[PDB]
Amino acid sequence: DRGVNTFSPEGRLFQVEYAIEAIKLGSTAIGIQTSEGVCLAVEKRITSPLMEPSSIEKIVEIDAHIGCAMSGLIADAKTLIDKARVETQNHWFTYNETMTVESVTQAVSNLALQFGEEDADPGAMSRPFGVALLFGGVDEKGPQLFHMDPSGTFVQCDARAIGSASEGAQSSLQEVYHKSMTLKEAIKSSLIILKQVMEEKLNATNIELATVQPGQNFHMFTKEELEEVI
Amino acid sequence: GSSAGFDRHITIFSPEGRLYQVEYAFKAINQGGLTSVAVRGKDCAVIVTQKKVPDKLLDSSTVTHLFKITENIGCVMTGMTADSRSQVQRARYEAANWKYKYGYEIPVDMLCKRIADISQVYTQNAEMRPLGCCMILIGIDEEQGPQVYKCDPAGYYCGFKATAAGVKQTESTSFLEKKVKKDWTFEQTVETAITCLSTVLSIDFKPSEIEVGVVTVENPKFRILTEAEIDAHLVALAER
Amino acid sequence: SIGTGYDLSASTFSPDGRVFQVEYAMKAVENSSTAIGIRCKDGVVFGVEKLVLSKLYEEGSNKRLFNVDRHVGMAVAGLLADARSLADIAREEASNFRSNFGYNIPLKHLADRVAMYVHAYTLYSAVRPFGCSFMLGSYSVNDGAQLYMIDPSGVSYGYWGCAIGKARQAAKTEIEKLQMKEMTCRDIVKEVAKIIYIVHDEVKDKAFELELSWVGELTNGRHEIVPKDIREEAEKYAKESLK
Amino acid sequence: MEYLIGIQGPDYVLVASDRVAASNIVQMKDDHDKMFKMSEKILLLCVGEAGDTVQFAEYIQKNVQLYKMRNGYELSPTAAANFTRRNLADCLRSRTPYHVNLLLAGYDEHEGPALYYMDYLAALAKAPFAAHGYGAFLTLSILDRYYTPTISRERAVELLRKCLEELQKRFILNLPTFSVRIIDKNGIHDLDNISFP
Amino acid sequence: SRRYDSRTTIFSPEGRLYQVEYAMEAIGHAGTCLGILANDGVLLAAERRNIHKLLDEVFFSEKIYKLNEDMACSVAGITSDANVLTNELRLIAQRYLLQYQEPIPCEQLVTALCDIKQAYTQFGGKRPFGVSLLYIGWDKHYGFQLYQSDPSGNYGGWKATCIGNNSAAAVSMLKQDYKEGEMTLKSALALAIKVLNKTMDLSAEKVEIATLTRENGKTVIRVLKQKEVEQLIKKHEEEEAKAER
Amino acid sequence: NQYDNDVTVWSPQGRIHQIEYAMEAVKQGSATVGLKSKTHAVLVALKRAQSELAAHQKKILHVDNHIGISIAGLTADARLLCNFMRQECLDSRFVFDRPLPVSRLVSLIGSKTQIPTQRYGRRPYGVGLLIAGYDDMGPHIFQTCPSANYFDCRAMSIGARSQSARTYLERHMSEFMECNLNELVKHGLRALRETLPAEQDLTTKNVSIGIVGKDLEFTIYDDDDVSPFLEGLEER
Amino acid sequence: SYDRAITVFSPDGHLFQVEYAQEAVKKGSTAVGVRGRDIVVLGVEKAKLQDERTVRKICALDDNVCMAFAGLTADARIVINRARVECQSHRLTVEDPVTVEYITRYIASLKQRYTQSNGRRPFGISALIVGFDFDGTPRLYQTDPSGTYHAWKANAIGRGAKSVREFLEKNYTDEAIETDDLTIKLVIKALLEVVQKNIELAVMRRDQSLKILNPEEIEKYVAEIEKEK
Amino acid sequence: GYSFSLTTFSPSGKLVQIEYALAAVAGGAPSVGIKAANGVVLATEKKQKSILYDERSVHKVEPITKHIGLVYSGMGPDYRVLVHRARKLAQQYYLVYQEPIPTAQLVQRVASVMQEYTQSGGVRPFGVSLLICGWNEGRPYLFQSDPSGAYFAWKATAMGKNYVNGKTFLEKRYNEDLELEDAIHTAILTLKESFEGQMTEDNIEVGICNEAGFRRLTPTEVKDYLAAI
Ligand code: NA
Repeated sequence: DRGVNTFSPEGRLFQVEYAIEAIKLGSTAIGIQTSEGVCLAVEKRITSPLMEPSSIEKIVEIDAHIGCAMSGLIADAKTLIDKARVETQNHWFTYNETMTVESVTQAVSNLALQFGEEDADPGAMSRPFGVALLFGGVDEKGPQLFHMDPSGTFVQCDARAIGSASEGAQSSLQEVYHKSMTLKEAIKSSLIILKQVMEEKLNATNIELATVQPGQNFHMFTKEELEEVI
Repeated sequence: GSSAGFDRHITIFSPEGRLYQVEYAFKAINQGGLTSVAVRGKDCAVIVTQKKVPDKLLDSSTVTHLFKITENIGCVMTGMTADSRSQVQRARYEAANWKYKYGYEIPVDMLCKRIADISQVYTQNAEMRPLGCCMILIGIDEEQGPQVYKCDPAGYYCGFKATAAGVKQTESTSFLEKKVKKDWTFEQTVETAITCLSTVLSIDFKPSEIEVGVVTVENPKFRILTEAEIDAHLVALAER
Repeated sequence: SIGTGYDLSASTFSPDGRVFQVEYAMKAVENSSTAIGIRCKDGVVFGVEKLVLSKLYEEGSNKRLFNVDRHVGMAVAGLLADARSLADIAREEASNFRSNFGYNIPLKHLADRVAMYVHAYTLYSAVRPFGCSFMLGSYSVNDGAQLYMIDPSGVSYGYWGCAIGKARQAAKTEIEKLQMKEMTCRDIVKEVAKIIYIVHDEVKDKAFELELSWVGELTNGRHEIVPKDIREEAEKYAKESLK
Repeated sequence: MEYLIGIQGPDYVLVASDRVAASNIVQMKDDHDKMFKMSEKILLLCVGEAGDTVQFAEYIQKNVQLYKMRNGYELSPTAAANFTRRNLADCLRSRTPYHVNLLLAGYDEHEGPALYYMDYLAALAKAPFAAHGYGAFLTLSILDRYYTPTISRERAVELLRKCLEELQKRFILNLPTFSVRIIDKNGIHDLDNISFP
Repeated sequence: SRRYDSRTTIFSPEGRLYQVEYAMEAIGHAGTCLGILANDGVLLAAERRNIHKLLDEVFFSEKIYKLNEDMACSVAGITSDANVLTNELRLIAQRYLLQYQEPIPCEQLVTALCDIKQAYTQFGGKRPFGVSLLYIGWDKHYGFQLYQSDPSGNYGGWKATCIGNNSAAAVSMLKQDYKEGEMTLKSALALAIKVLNKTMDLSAEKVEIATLTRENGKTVIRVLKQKEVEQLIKKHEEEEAKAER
Repeated sequence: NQYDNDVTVWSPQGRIHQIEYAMEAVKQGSATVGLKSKTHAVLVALKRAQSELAAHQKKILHVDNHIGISIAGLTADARLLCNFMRQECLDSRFVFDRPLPVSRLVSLIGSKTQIPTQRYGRRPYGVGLLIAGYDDMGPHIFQTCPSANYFDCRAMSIGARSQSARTYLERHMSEFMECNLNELVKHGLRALRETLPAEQDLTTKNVSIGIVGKDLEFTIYDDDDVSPFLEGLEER
Repeated sequence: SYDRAITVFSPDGHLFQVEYAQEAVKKGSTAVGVRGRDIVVLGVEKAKLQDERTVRKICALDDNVCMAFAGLTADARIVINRARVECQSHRLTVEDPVTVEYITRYIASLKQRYTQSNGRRPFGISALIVGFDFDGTPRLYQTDPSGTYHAWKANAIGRGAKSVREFLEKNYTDEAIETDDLTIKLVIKALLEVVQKNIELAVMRRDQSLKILNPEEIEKYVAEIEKEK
Repeated sequence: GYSFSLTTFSPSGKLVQIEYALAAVAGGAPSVGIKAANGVVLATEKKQKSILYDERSVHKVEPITKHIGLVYSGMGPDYRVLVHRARKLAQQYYLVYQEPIPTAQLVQRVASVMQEYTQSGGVRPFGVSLLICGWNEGRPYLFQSDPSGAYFAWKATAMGKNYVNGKTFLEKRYNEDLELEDAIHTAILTLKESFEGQMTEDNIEVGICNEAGFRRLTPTEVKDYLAAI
């Protein structure tokens, strides 16, 4: 055995390397940042007709202006989502204002290499979080979309894909993304690219769509709204 | 002599009920290269060891294996030098602490039992290693006369008429038992300890080659002998 | 080097009674640039072969000479971050003596205290021995000139002359040539530089920078760097002697 | 200031409590319930300091409920009274002592009806009848006079009425309505409130 | 240090706890110990393993431990581990009594110790307790009760059970001769001696019986005397001989 | 094989392989350059993107009014070290009402980053920094590394293909002290350029600059702010 | 204290201790849960000398919520008791009782924590949490050693969960959710496909308490199952 | 420290470190305990490696309190730990109950410390077996406590080198009604069964326990016992 904080001869922590590999097993999710707002889409990956599709919540609201897309170990994501919601309300309490998309992304990011065995708190994390997140929201800098991985590295993206078919979806995104594309075109491209990468056929039960645009609050598309988009 | 698991790495029993790590700590004592002798007389107790100063670049007065624990208690350490200094600091602490709580100076045996008990902990807990050193304490007891005590990296301890430690311990003890079998004055006690180290190492000593420490019933304060005082004994032995 | 598990922890003795983790830590000093210290009639002088890793670094970067107290100096060899961590320990040890007893810590006592913080790291699986050896120099009227050296094992001895590092033995046979017990710090400085230049390997090693410090009657018992004036004069003599 | 009363019969326990929630000189509430059902056959009537009462009574309630869920059966009025006693007495020498005065009424299938008295110091007493508050000074002697151990529930209600009428005639505090409840073999039964209009 | 860690609180590839399973093995080597529930009481019958001639016999038992006024227990496994657990059982029973002023109901005392045993399997990095217990008792909710718990912290209620040496053979033998609801302490004691005779390689010095009964509204726990046990084995010897005739 | 696992294990060569493995994180990051004149300290970095659609990561962060840094390595460790530096600086202005001397801040980094290199279950920091500062001793350029060792520099370059920037800094070293701000920034931009393949050149998207000096507080120039500096470089 | 990482990532991105905890769930007794319209039925698979009462796998956490489990029974007892405490502590903090989602989210959070904290191995149990909310909506949920949870119309966990899930996927119809006794018959018929006095069923009707049916009552439904074939 | 156990169960169900600790005991110098009608004897081989040792300096037979005594086979330094702990435990009882600790009570308290070192983290079990004698409620007691933490009440027994032979000798040689004077002669005779050399009042150590409490016999007392062969 080796410690969870062991470096590989290449300069990367083995536990963080393996946590990134866990994301390659998670549902594919896409985010597109447009002048008219950010769109978030994710495949639910339903394994049984008996399963309630409503009980799969891979797109969550962090605050009225910030949403989150997740992939990987969805139980590990539930802890960081709560940490993000608590953060925004502690900032609202202390400063009477909303947080920037970057500030929220950075806050979640600080908890990433906070794992270990020796010399740690009585309730400290043993391993990293096997999740990747996409933070799409609107602030004074306009619509912003951010990516984050188990290394704590967060970057701002015009378009990003995470999950099992990340390589392919990003390739498709690259060929269709233009900095001045409409949010209607952003949703369509996301839904087309998502239809392409899935094993099962696309359905209003099978996927989740959500947008954040100036003059509107984080919106989770309903089955009726998703049917007219599909 | 079997091994199973981590019985040669940590202080856990071997299939035969042995503690290999403790056995290795006894071999660490010999790594120092030195041998030490201690003899108890009628009205005195002497300690003697080698004083190997190979380069003239050292300050000869800082090279020592003899230490003052208290005013009336002294010791000769044998083995890993830093392990030895560590044990001398603890011996000094335990002794000063004893007089503070009990209002009387620590008996030689109590300081030896104490250091031996501390050493036993290392023999039972796996996260630390035994000390690779041997401590021999001398002192004059107010009711029991001269005392010579020695403790092991094993945690064992005992009182002795005469004792040895280090590289030629076996031979030094073989010699010391042959002389005790056949009156122990201060001169007789000093001469025996010097000629044990000399005949066992096959070295006719110079006053800078050995260090002598003594406690006397007339003067119980632990005294370390000068090169001139050491020479006065060396020359008188050659007269014989 | 006995690669059979017996050499992975400092809480593990090898069958022949050795602690290999301390021996491997001593090997870090054996691979280091040489540091020398000489005790003379009126003080103690330090000199260090500070190898220039890059022309980009500043003159005086990676000082291998430290002030541990106003009267105490430290010359290091080995893993610099360990060496600097020991400088902070020694500093605090000297600071705590004045707070306890109201006067400057005696050099023998500081050497003893710091050598036991070093010793402590040679007993457990939990911590690693320091990959460092260092010298402490001091001068006072009462105690005189004093030079001590501590190794990764925690051993502390008093010295008339001392060298640590790659050229440990070669520097020693040159220091042995000097009759320091009858010399002054102005004369001995020239010799320290000469010994460091002789011991230096111009082929195997790159360029080096000479660090010179002292504490003696000339400095009023204060550990100081050798002024630029005297250093240039000693380096001129050291180069002139090499030819 | 507040009023609690209990009268235990051969096979039931009758209890009543005032309905006033008051702050300063004002009667903030006329319909305030001071009884807390612990079990199907146990009521904890609790009066005392401002916050201490609801805080203490509800902690015991949820712990008696946790016992029911954990074991499948409920605590007996005796075990529930001694558990209430252990917690109150344990806080006594702590930073946060509870100033609560209470009565625990209950019906056990094996031991029958039991009524317990507990003061804020946590002394526990089993009594045939009891009362807490300044009102107890005016009514304990009415109960001493007319109470008999064979008292039927219909008669105990006339006795409780005599005690509540005494508080209207002589008590300086306005306590015009009271909650009335009986605990028996079939559990807790809500009776009509004794009112003074 | 990671090298020396045993990893006692971890799952094996098939979802198994090896330390818990290896602790069960230790119990199989311990003395046979059985429990039988009857209508008028409940009993404990165990194989004595301190059976040397120079033993002094200072205590009232070897494997039978009184826990409460209403409860007793017997052990199979590491006896020093069993001393820890029985002492903890006595403390749990007194903490309940101090708080509710009623004796702890039987199943609750078993669950409380089983929660300590379970903790040894999930965290701490310590080895588990190498003990299986058989508990006998009386409470106002379920009357005469017989429990069994093992190192995993798993427990169960039984009408007849066995733990220790040849436990498996004794449970098959107990299963056949047990008569649910029709058993009395007299017939169950005959069955206890019938079973231990076959599961052992038997005299009153090699066995140890105890009974729990209800006399005048108070529970009576009693370890049977050598001459009582002697008569119960003599009686079995007679019915066994009169079986071939 | 056996001496790779923990920082407390010394190899039979007197080496600590975990420290050497952490330093490989610095070498895997994008190149950063730091250099100084008689009045200024400059930091320039090639910000690298994960795809055309993703943005070029923040390679330069603020520490105090007089101190700024550029990172190379584990970004989470860089943010842990940045907040320690920012806080140490806050403590100094709270207590003394005077900026923390740059060399003193760097000693605290060397002291705190050495602690994990000697405790079991602990790991070195997988980040190396280039520090730009100004105090009573003029401008400074410092270099920290996972080793916990630190250096006072006239100029420096860390990261991937950084050895190419180092040769430009060594060859132009003499001109730096008498350089003006525009020229000193050009020397940095040019060392940064030499790292990038001959295929590519510096851009207003992939270039970050940080400047601190005699009259200027630590300022970060990133996109159209970078343009004035880039409006002179155009060869190779 | 024991500071050692038990659950870590393997080179292929797996959390091996959680997958070994799922192998322990797979070895437990089959547990089926069916969410009806005015009812919720939980059923489990089953020694003659053993007390049936002491080995029940359907537990009431509170008046609104109750659950079933598959896997390590001692592990399940610790989860069931920590949930029982949280139901009361929830009524003490908030005034309202626990929603069927709240305690499921709680149990799931507890489960996840044991996959990410030092010195602890995951809980080797899965749970089927049934009940009614304060609004009266029937809810069925499912948790697993990882910490993930979802709602279901019907589900199965334990020894033979795959074959019972396949049966329930093809047999969960609106006709089966019509009368309360037809919902009960679906659970018994689904369990009859793995098990051979070998079943334990519990029912929860809207406002009334958790009813644990008796063996004769179960045999009343078992007789009609053979007849309808 | 090391928070994990160093004694674990082998696949066969054995606590192998305890088995290896018992080996340390079985290789130690022999010790004997004999419970007479009016007292208890404790005898041991105190043979040292050379004439140079001062036998009067350290003891194997030790007092605990006025009425309890002790002896061992195995690791000498381990024994000293248990002696201090036993003396401390005996004072804690006396401080609370103001009555000499019953020997069974001391033995159970000392045996619990021995069990601790078989489960507590980062420690090995003690490599010693104790033989504890006492006098309380007007009667003598003889106990043995081994490295697992298990205790045994004996009438007479042997430990260490050649204990199998000493135990057979004790069984056949003497029984109950032995006087304490007779029993000391028996204890010396059982030591003589596995004694290589000439037995002297310096290479053997005896302790007695009676109405007058526990005390170690002087070498002059041992000499008079050795005068009778
Ligand atoms: Na050890």
